Amino acid sequence: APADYFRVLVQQFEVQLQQYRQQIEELENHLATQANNSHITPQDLSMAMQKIYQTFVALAAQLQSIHENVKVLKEQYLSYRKMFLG
Amino acid sequence: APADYFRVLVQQFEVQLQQYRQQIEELENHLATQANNSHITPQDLSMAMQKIYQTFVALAAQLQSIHENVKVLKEQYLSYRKMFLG
Amino acid sequence: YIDADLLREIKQHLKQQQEGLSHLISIIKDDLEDIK
Amino acid sequence: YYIDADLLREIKQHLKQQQEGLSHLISIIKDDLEDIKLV
Amino acid sequence: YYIDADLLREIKQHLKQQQEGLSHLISIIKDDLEDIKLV
Amino acid sequence: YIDADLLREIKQHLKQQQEGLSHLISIIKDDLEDIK
Amino acid sequence: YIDADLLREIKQHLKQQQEGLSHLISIIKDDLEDIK
Repeated sequence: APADYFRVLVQQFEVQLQQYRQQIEELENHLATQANNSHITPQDLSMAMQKIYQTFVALAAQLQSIHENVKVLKEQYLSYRKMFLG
Repeated sequence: APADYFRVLVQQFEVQLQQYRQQIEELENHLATQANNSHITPQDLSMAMQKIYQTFVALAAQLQSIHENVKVLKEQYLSYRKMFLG
Repeated sequence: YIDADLLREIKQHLKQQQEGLSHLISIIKDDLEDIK
Repeated sequence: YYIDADLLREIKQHLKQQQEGLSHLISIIKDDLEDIKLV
Repeated sequence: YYIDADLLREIKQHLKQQQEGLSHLISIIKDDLEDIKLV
Repeated sequence: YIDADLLREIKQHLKQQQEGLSHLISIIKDDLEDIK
Repeated sequence: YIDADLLREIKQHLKQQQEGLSHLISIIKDDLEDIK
Protein backbone atom coordinates (compact mmCIF):
# COMPACT_ATOMS: atom_id res chain seq x y z
CA ALA A 1 0.00 0.00 0.00
CA PRO A 2 1.19 3.60 -0.76
CA ALA A 3 0.67 4.32 2.97
CA ASP A 4 3.65 2.04 3.65
CA TYR A 5 5.76 3.78 1.02
CA PHE A 6 4.67 7.26 2.08
CA ARG A 7 5.32 6.59 5.77
CA VAL A 8 8.85 5.62 4.76
CA LEU A 9 9.89 8.68 2.74
CA VAL A 10 8.25 10.75 5.47
CA GLN A 11 10.13 8.82 8.15
CA GLN A 12 13.56 9.16 6.52
CA PHE A 13 12.89 12.87 6.05
CA GLU A 14 12.03 13.18 9.74
CA VAL A 15 15.32 11.50 10.66
CA GLN A 16 17.49 13.81 8.56
CA LEU A 17 15.50 16.68 10.05
CA GLN A 18 16.14 15.56 13.60
CA GLN A 19 19.74 14.69 12.66
CA TYR A 20 20.48 18.13 11.22
CA ARG A 21 18.57 19.79 14.06
CA GLN A 22 20.64 18.15 16.80
CA GLN A 23 23.94 18.81 15.06
CA ILE A 24 23.19 22.46 14.38
CA GLU A 25 22.05 23.14 17.93
CA GLU A 26 25.15 21.26 19.10
CA LEU A 27 27.46 23.39 16.97
CA GLU A 28 25.62 26.58 17.96
CA ASN A 29 26.39 25.95 21.62
CA HIS A 30 30.07 25.23 20.95
CA LEU A 31 30.44 28.55 19.17
CA ALA A 32 28.08 30.39 21.52
CA THR A 33 31.02 31.64 23.59
CA GLN A 34 34.77 31.33 24.01
CA ALA A 35 34.12 29.68 27.38
CA ASN A 36 32.36 26.77 25.67
CA ASN A 37 34.71 26.97 22.69
CA SER A 38 37.65 26.12 24.97
CA HIS A 39 36.20 22.67 25.69
CA ILE A 40 36.47 21.87 21.98
CA THR A 41 39.28 21.89 19.42
CA PRO A 42 39.55 23.31 15.89
CA GLN A 43 39.65 19.71 14.72
CA ASP A 44 36.33 18.93 16.38
CA LEU A 45 34.57 21.82 14.67
CA SER A 46 36.18 20.59 11.48
CA MET A 47 34.58 17.22 12.22
CA ALA A 48 31.17 18.70 12.99
CA MET A 49 31.24 20.97 9.91
CA GLN A 50 31.52 17.77 7.90
CA LYS A 51 28.86 15.83 9.78
CA ILE A 52 26.56 18.83 9.33
CA TYR A 53 27.25 19.38 5.63
CA GLN A 54 26.59 15.68 5.00
CA THR A 55 23.14 15.89 6.63
CA PHE A 56 22.41 19.13 4.76
CA VAL A 57 23.17 17.38 1.49
CA ALA A 58 20.92 14.42 2.35
CA LEU A 59 18.19 16.73 3.69
CA ALA A 60 18.37 18.89 0.59
CA ALA A 61 17.93 15.70 -1.43
CA GLN A 62 14.84 14.69 0.54
CA LEU A 63 13.28 18.13 0.13
CA GLN A 64 14.01 17.92 -3.58
CA SER A 65 12.35 14.55 -4.09
CA ILE A 66 9.44 15.73 -1.93
CA HIS A 67 9.08 18.56 -4.41
CA GLU A 68 9.08 16.10 -7.32
CA ASN A 69 6.50 14.00 -5.46
CA VAL A 70 4.19 16.99 -5.06
CA LYS A 71 4.68 17.77 -8.74
CA VAL A 72 3.32 14.28 -9.40
CA LEU A 73 0.31 14.71 -7.14
CA LYS A 74 -0.59 17.83 -9.08
CA GLU A 75 -0.15 16.27 -12.52
CA GLN A 76 -2.34 13.29 -11.63
CA TYR A 77 -4.90 15.39 -9.77
CA LEU A 78 -5.02 17.67 -12.79
CA SER A 79 -5.43 14.71 -15.13
CA TYR A 80 -8.25 13.23 -13.12
CA ARG A 81 -9.98 16.61 -13.11
CA LYS A 82 -9.84 16.80 -16.92
CA MET A 83 -11.24 13.29 -17.17
CA PHE A 84 -14.05 13.68 -14.65
CA LEU A 85 -14.83 17.38 -14.23
CA GLY A 86 -14.20 19.31 -17.46
CA ALA B 1 59.47 15.40 14.25
CA PRO B 2 57.66 12.81 16.47
CA ALA B 3 55.93 15.79 18.15
CA ASP B 4 54.03 16.30 14.89
CA TYR B 5 53.10 12.63 14.69
CA PHE B 6 52.21 12.39 18.38
CA ARG B 7 50.06 15.53 18.30
CA VAL B 8 48.12 13.88 15.47
CA LEU B 9 47.26 10.52 17.05
CA VAL B 10 46.45 12.47 20.21
CA GLN B 11 44.28 14.88 18.23
CA GLN B 12 42.29 12.18 16.42
CA PHE B 13 41.77 10.43 19.75
CA GLU B 14 40.46 13.67 21.25
CA VAL B 15 37.98 14.01 18.38
CA GLN B 16 36.54 10.52 18.75
CA LEU B 17 36.35 11.22 22.48
CA GLN B 18 34.43 14.44 21.99
CA GLN B 19 32.37 12.78 19.24
CA TYR B 20 31.32 9.84 21.41
CA ARG B 21 30.81 12.16 24.38
CA GLN B 22 28.36 14.42 22.56
CA GLN B 23 26.41 11.55 21.06
CA ILE B 24 26.08 9.67 24.34
CA GLU B 25 24.94 12.73 26.25
CA GLU B 26 22.56 13.44 23.37
CA LEU B 27 21.08 9.95 23.50
CA GLU B 28 20.92 10.04 27.31
CA ASN B 29 18.68 13.09 27.19
CA HIS B 30 16.37 11.56 24.58
CA LEU B 31 15.82 8.52 26.78
CA ALA B 32 15.85 10.51 30.02
CA THR B 33 12.05 10.68 30.02
CA GLN B 34 8.98 9.86 27.94
CA ALA B 35 8.35 13.60 27.64
CA ASN B 36 11.62 14.04 25.73
CA ASN B 37 11.22 10.66 24.06
CA SER B 38 8.03 11.90 22.35
CA HIS B 39 10.01 14.49 20.37
CA ILE B 40 11.96 11.65 18.75
CA THR B 41 11.03 8.53 16.79
CA PRO B 42 12.13 4.88 17.07
CA GLN B 43 13.89 5.42 13.76
CA ASP B 44 15.94 8.29 15.16
CA LEU B 45 17.19 6.24 18.08
CA SER B 46 17.96 3.55 15.55
CA MET B 47 20.02 6.17 13.70
CA ALA B 48 21.80 7.36 16.85
CA MET B 49 22.52 3.79 18.03
CA GLN B 50 24.43 3.39 14.78
CA LYS B 51 26.25 6.72 14.92
CA ILE B 52 27.25 5.86 18.49
CA TYR B 53 28.39 2.30 17.80
CA GLN B 54 30.52 3.59 14.91
CA THR B 55 32.34 6.05 17.18
CA PHE B 56 32.74 3.36 19.85
CA VAL B 57 34.41 1.12 17.29
CA ALA B 58 36.77 3.90 16.15
CA LEU B 59 37.45 4.97 19.76
CA ALA B 60 38.13 1.39 20.79
CA ALA B 61 40.61 1.24 17.91
CA GLN B 62 42.39 4.37 19.07
CA LEU B 63 42.63 3.10 22.64
CA GLN B 64 44.02 -0.15 21.28
CA SER B 65 46.76 1.45 19.21
CA ILE B 66 47.54 3.75 22.14
CA HIS B 67 48.11 0.59 24.14
CA GLU B 68 50.44 -0.78 21.45
CA ASN B 69 52.25 2.57 21.42
CA VAL B 70 52.83 2.42 25.17
CA LYS B 71 54.05 -1.15 24.77
CA VAL B 72 56.66 0.27 22.41
CA LEU B 73 57.74 3.01 24.78
CA LYS B 74 58.35 0.38 27.42
CA GLU B 75 60.29 -1.98 25.14
CA GLN B 76 62.60 0.81 23.97
CA TYR B 77 62.94 2.34 27.43
CA LEU B 78 63.78 -1.12 28.73
CA SER B 79 66.32 -1.65 25.96
CA TYR B 80 68.04 1.64 26.59
CA ARG B 81 68.22 0.80 30.29
CA LYS B 82 69.98 -2.50 29.55
CA MET B 83 72.43 -0.72 27.28
CA PHE B 84 73.24 2.19 29.58
CA LEU B 85 72.35 1.22 33.15
CA GLY B 86 72.82 -2.53 33.73
CA TYR C 1 33.12 -7.63 25.00
CA ILE C 2 30.10 -6.57 22.94
CA ASP C 3 26.99 -8.69 22.51
CA ALA C 4 26.07 -8.88 18.82
CA ASP C 5 22.72 -10.60 19.40
CA LEU C 6 21.53 -7.70 21.58
CA LEU C 7 22.35 -4.84 19.21
CA ARG C 8 20.65 -6.92 16.55
CA GLU C 9 17.66 -7.40 18.84
CA ILE C 10 17.62 -3.68 19.60
CA LYS C 11 17.61 -3.00 15.85
CA GLN C 12 14.79 -5.45 15.12
CA HIS C 13 12.74 -4.07 18.04
CA LEU C 14 12.95 -0.41 16.96
CA LYS C 15 12.18 -1.28 13.34
CA GLN C 16 9.06 -3.15 14.47
CA GLN C 17 8.09 -0.14 16.54
CA GLN C 18 5.59 1.85 14.50
CA GLU C 19 5.09 5.39 13.25
CA GLY C 20 1.97 7.40 14.00
CA LEU C 21 1.82 9.57 10.88
CA SER C 22 -0.04 12.18 12.89
CA HIS C 23 2.82 12.18 15.40
CA LEU C 24 5.48 12.01 12.69
CA ILE C 25 4.09 15.08 10.96
CA SER C 26 3.86 17.06 14.19
CA ILE C 27 7.57 16.39 14.85
CA ILE C 28 8.54 17.48 11.34
CA LYS C 29 6.45 20.63 11.61
CA ASP C 30 8.16 21.59 14.87
CA ASP C 31 11.54 20.65 13.41
CA LEU C 32 11.10 22.87 10.37
CA GLU C 33 9.82 25.67 12.61
CA ASP C 34 12.72 25.34 15.07
CA ILE C 35 15.09 26.04 12.16
CA LYS C 36 14.04 27.90 8.97
CA TYR D 1 41.70 28.35 23.56
CA TYR D 2 39.31 29.46 20.77
CA ILE D 3 39.21 30.33 17.05
CA ASP D 4 39.51 33.54 14.97
CA ALA D 5 36.72 36.08 15.36
CA ASP D 6 36.51 35.92 11.56
CA LEU D 7 36.84 32.15 11.24
CA LEU D 8 33.71 32.21 13.34
CA ARG D 9 32.14 34.62 10.82
CA GLU D 10 33.05 32.32 7.95
CA ILE D 11 31.36 29.31 9.56
CA LYS D 12 28.34 31.38 10.58
CA GLN D 13 28.10 32.45 6.95
CA HIS D 14 28.36 28.89 5.70
CA LEU D 15 25.63 27.74 8.04
CA LYS D 16 23.44 30.64 6.90
CA GLN D 17 23.82 29.62 3.26
CA GLN D 18 22.84 26.06 4.22
CA GLN D 19 19.79 27.50 5.93
CA GLU D 20 18.88 29.70 2.95
CA GLY D 21 19.37 26.61 0.81
CA LEU D 22 16.89 24.46 2.72
CA SER D 23 14.38 27.34 3.09
CA HIS D 24 14.39 27.89 -0.67
CA LEU D 25 13.44 24.24 -1.22
CA ILE D 26 10.71 24.46 1.46
CA SER D 27 9.48 27.65 -0.32
CA ILE D 28 9.16 25.85 -3.62
CA ILE D 29 7.35 22.94 -1.99
CA LYS D 30 4.89 25.38 -0.37
CA ASP D 31 4.19 27.03 -3.73
CA ASP D 32 3.39 23.57 -5.09
CA LEU D 33 0.94 22.79 -2.31
CA GLU D 34 -0.64 26.25 -2.53
CA ASP D 35 -0.94 26.05 -6.32
CA ILE D 36 -2.67 22.67 -5.88
CA LYS D 37 -5.44 24.36 -3.89
CA LEU D 38 -5.62 26.98 -6.64
CA VAL D 39 -5.90 24.54 -9.58
CA TYR E 1 4.78 8.36 21.84
CA TYR E 2 7.70 6.39 23.38
CA ILE E 3 9.36 2.95 23.34
CA ASP E 4 9.07 -0.28 25.41
CA ALA E 5 10.19 -0.07 29.02
CA ASP E 6 12.34 -3.09 28.17
CA LEU E 7 13.55 -1.85 24.78
CA LEU E 8 14.93 0.96 26.89
CA ARG E 9 16.61 -1.63 29.14
CA GLU E 10 18.15 -3.35 26.14
CA ILE E 11 19.71 -0.13 24.84
CA LYS E 12 20.85 0.88 28.32
CA GLN E 13 22.52 -2.53 28.54
CA HIS E 14 24.18 -2.12 25.17
CA LEU E 15 25.54 1.27 26.11
CA LYS E 16 26.84 -0.17 29.38
CA GLN E 17 28.75 -2.89 27.54
CA GLN E 18 30.27 -0.22 25.28
CA GLN E 19 31.30 1.64 28.42
CA GLU E 20 32.77 -1.47 30.06
CA GLY E 21 34.54 -2.10 26.76
CA LEU E 22 36.28 1.29 26.65
CA SER E 23 37.06 1.23 30.40
CA HIS E 24 38.77 -2.15 30.04
CA LEU E 25 41.07 -0.71 27.36
CA ILE E 26 41.79 2.38 29.51
CA SER E 27 42.55 -0.04 32.40
CA ILE E 28 45.11 -1.91 30.35
CA ILE E 29 46.72 1.32 29.20
CA LYS E 30 46.99 2.48 32.83
CA ASP E 31 48.67 -0.78 33.83
CA ASP E 32 51.20 -0.16 31.06
CA LEU E 33 51.99 3.35 32.26
CA GLU E 34 52.14 2.22 35.90
CA ASP E 35 54.37 -0.75 35.05
CA ILE E 36 56.68 1.68 33.21
CA LYS E 37 57.27 3.57 36.46
CA LEU E 38 57.90 0.22 38.14
CA VAL E 39 60.46 -1.09 35.61
CA TYR F 1 23.31 28.02 -3.46
CA ILE F 2 26.37 26.89 -1.50
CA ASP F 3 29.78 28.52 -1.77
CA ALA F 4 32.44 25.86 -2.28
CA ASP F 5 35.39 28.24 -1.88
CA LEU F 6 34.21 29.22 1.61
CA LEU F 7 33.77 25.73 3.06
CA ARG F 8 37.19 25.00 1.61
CA GLU F 9 38.55 28.16 3.23
CA ILE F 10 36.90 27.20 6.51
CA LYS F 11 38.58 23.78 6.27
CA GLN F 12 42.02 25.21 5.50
CA HIS F 13 41.68 27.76 8.33
CA LEU F 14 40.79 25.21 11.03
CA LYS F 15 43.54 22.84 9.91
CA GLN F 16 46.06 25.67 10.19
CA GLN F 17 44.74 26.43 13.64
CA GLN F 18 47.06 24.74 16.12
CA GLU F 19 46.85 22.36 19.05
CA GLY F 20 48.24 23.20 22.47
CA LEU F 21 49.19 19.72 23.68
CA SER F 22 48.72 20.92 27.24
CA HIS F 23 45.19 22.02 26.33
CA LEU F 24 44.53 18.91 24.25
CA ILE F 25 45.44 16.62 27.13
CA SER F 26 43.29 18.55 29.61
CA ILE F 27 40.27 18.10 27.31
CA ILE F 28 40.91 14.37 26.95
CA LYS F 29 41.33 13.96 30.70
CA ASP F 30 37.99 15.67 31.34
CA ASP F 31 36.39 13.69 28.52
CA LEU F 32 37.51 10.35 29.94
CA GLU F 33 36.41 11.46 33.41
CA ASP F 34 32.99 12.64 32.20
CA ILE F 35 32.35 9.10 30.94
CA LYS F 36 34.15 6.00 32.33
CA TYR G 1 90.46 -10.28 -11.08
CA ILE G 2 87.66 -9.57 -8.59
CA ASP G 3 84.23 -11.16 -8.75
CA ALA G 4 81.56 -8.47 -8.43
CA ASP G 5 78.65 -10.92 -8.13
CA LEU G 6 80.23 -12.51 -5.04
CA LEU G 7 80.88 -9.34 -3.04
CA ARG G 8 77.32 -8.39 -3.91
CA GLU G 9 76.13 -11.81 -2.75
CA ILE G 10 78.17 -11.45 0.43
CA LYS G 11 76.51 -8.07 1.02
CA GLN G 12 72.99 -9.37 0.42
CA HIS G 13 73.64 -12.39 2.68
CA LEU G 14 74.87 -10.37 5.67
CA LYS G 15 72.03 -7.86 5.34
CA GLN G 16 69.53 -10.72 5.39
CA GLN G 17 71.25 -12.09 8.46
CA GLN G 18 69.26 -10.91 11.47
CA GLU G 19 69.84 -9.10 14.75
CA GLY G 20 68.87 -10.57 18.09
CA LEU G 21 68.11 -7.37 20.02
CA SER G 22 68.98 -9.20 23.22
CA HIS G 23 72.36 -10.08 21.71
CA LEU G 24 72.81 -6.63 20.17
CA ILE G 25 72.28 -4.92 23.51
CA SER G 26 74.68 -7.24 25.32
CA ILE G 27 77.41 -6.34 22.80
CA ILE G 28 76.78 -2.63 23.21
CA LYS G 29 76.81 -2.91 26.99
CA ASP G 30 80.19 -4.67 26.90
CA ASP G 31 81.46 -2.19 24.32
CA LEU G 32 80.56 0.82 26.45
CA GLU G 33 82.05 -0.89 29.50
CA ASP G 34 85.29 -1.80 27.69
CA ILE G 35 85.81 1.92 27.04
CA LYS G 36 84.22 4.69 29.17
